[PDB]
Amino acid sequence: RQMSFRL
Amino acid sequence: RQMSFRL
Amino acid sequence: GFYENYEPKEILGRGVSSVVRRCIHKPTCKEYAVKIIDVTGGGSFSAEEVQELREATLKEVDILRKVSGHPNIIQLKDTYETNTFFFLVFDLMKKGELFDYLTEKVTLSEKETRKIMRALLEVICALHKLNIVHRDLKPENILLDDDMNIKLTDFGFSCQLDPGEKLREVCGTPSYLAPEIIECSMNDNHPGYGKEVDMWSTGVIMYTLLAGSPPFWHRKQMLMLRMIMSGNYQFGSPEWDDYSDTVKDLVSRFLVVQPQKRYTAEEALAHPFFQQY
Amino acid sequence: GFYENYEPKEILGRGVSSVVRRCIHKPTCKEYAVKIIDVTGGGSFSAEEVQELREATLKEVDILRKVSGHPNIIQLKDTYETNTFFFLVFDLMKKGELFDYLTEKVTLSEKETRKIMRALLEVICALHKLNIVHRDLKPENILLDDDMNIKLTDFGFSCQLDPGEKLREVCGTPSYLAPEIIECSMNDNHPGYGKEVDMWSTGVIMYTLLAGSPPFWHRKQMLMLRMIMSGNYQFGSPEWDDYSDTVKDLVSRFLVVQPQKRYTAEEALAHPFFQQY
Ligand SMILES: Nc1ncnc2c1ncn2[C@@H]1O[C@H](COP(=O)(O)OP(=O)(O)OP(=O)(O)O)[C@@H](O)[C@H]1O
Ligand SMILES: Nc1ncnc2c1ncn2[C@@H]1O[C@H](COP(=O)(O)OP(=O)(O)OP(=O)(O)O)[C@@H](O)[C@H]1O
Ligand SMILES: [Mn+2]
Ligand SMILES: [Mn+2]
Ligand SMILES: [Mn+2]
Ligand SMILES: [Mn+2]
Repeated sequence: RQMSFRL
Repeated sequence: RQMSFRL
Repeated sequence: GFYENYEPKEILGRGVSSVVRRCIHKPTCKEYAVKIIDVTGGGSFSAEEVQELREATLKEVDILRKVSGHPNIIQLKDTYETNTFFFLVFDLMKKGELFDYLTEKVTLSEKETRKIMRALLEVICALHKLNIVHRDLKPENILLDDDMNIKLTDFGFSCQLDPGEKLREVCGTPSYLAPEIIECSMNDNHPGYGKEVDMWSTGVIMYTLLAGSPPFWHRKQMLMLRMIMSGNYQFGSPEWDDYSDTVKDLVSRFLVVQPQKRYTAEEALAHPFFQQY
Repeated sequence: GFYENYEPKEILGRGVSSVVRRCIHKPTCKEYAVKIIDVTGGGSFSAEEVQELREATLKEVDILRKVSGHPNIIQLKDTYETNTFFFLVFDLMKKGELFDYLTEKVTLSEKETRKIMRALLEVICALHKLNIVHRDLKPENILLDDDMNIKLTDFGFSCQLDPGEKLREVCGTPSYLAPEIIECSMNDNHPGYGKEVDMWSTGVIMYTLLAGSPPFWHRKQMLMLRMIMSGNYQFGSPEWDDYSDTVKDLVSRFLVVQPQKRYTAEEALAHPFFQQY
């Protein structure tokens, strides 16, 4: 699965 | 959750 | 507050800073879904960090209240706040997400794909009329009800833009990211990005339904990002053979690198795939 | 092949290129866990891409066979291959992962943390004696059995290094990434990285058990990466108050930016936290 991110 | 990745 | 009105059940889902559980409303005995958001950063963040997360959460709730009422968007019923947690109570969707559905059926048909995309584009068209960008479109954030109708959720990265405003941050889910957000991270003299990132992601969703896998899927992340940046993808081997040329034309209008040439929701709903004469 | 010997059940987990399900062995009626890996890339990848994924999978199986026998590592029972899929049959772990456990208990005690870390360091020490790097240490990849003993799994990014060899690729899970792998991606004239990345990740795991959240947890990914690169973290507010100074000393020896000064598994097992005199 894939989660969201913030740089 | 967090998945693995390849650049 | 929240524990005096509701009873907590099992984990339905998990996020970076949140846990989603099934819960019973004490008074009415009805079942709901509750997103528990930790603004304190698991154990501990800084005061600055905490305020950034508390302000991101309040904007999420704000958009949820503005878009309330649409039949294909999730409904926020009740919110609660403390010093460390935020509680957002939603309608429970028993058949889960479009990601779980796709996993069981492997691929979907052209006809079943037309159903879902016609609904999804309608929602996107509505949001973009209000100047709102979702900014995290993907199968895991599209839920299904008992009649199998789509319900859009997770407005955690969403924004209502001001006249003239452009976004500059790099956020989303890696394999659905538009090329303008990735371009933003390599050049600090870039103009920004806008509502068009949602259409690229829509295109990634549509290709993934039909083929069984994402258009820019690669083992090494560095090359995946170079592939998305150049728009290197294909309708290969035996997989896309059964499908018409009209679906393929529609997917390729979404997967366009230059945002000014990319299709909009209004234009996509006018295409021959959904009908033309 | 695989469907003539085993019966497929529910989804226990999901990966980027894999689905993990519960399955019954037809002959013996016993239950196992099966990782279904798609080398074809969901619907379709290129031949080059497919061969890269088929060669990554065979190395995974290889390491699994080499480390077989250790009591705190998962056991691979049987493998199957076709043109599009790979099937890897493992022992079923009913109590799931350390990530699910942590979610239910929120934080763990100093005594319960000493239990898990003593076991985990023992496994790491074993692997590093053979020159093998795991390269994806995290709570979701550590399973628990009925007696609550840890069982290490997911050797998808693992490597047995040759005398002198160094790795150059950027891979892992974002919040557990060592700073040398991130350094590798910004400078193409960097020397590489080695076994030391596993110790950083071990440190992130240990802090996350005790505090409830990861040391470098931030909303914007760009700043998270700058924070990990500089080693900016802290044992803040009320959270770490109950804990001794010995645990904190051990965690800070793992969270060291310069890899040559970072603790090893052998050194960590000699620390006063696990005993000294
Ligand atoms: N209303 C709901 N009814 C049933 N299940 C739900 C509901 N809302 C959320 N879930 C489930 O929980 C998951 C997480 O919710 P959500 O997407 O809002 O979390 P998040 O922390 O923002 O995740 P992400 O990593 O995408 O940012 C979803 O993927 C979905 O499976
Ligand atoms: N032997 C097992 N018994 C029970 N559950 C298991 C077993 N093996 C795996 N699972 C579950 O399935 C999940 C996925 O397995 P795995 O970590 O090997 O997949 P992956 O595709 O390599 O994931 P990742 O994104 O970390 O790379 C795990 O997080 C775990 O919850
Ligand atoms: Mn989500
Ligand atoms: Mn989200
Ligand atoms: Mn894993
Ligand atoms: Mn893996």
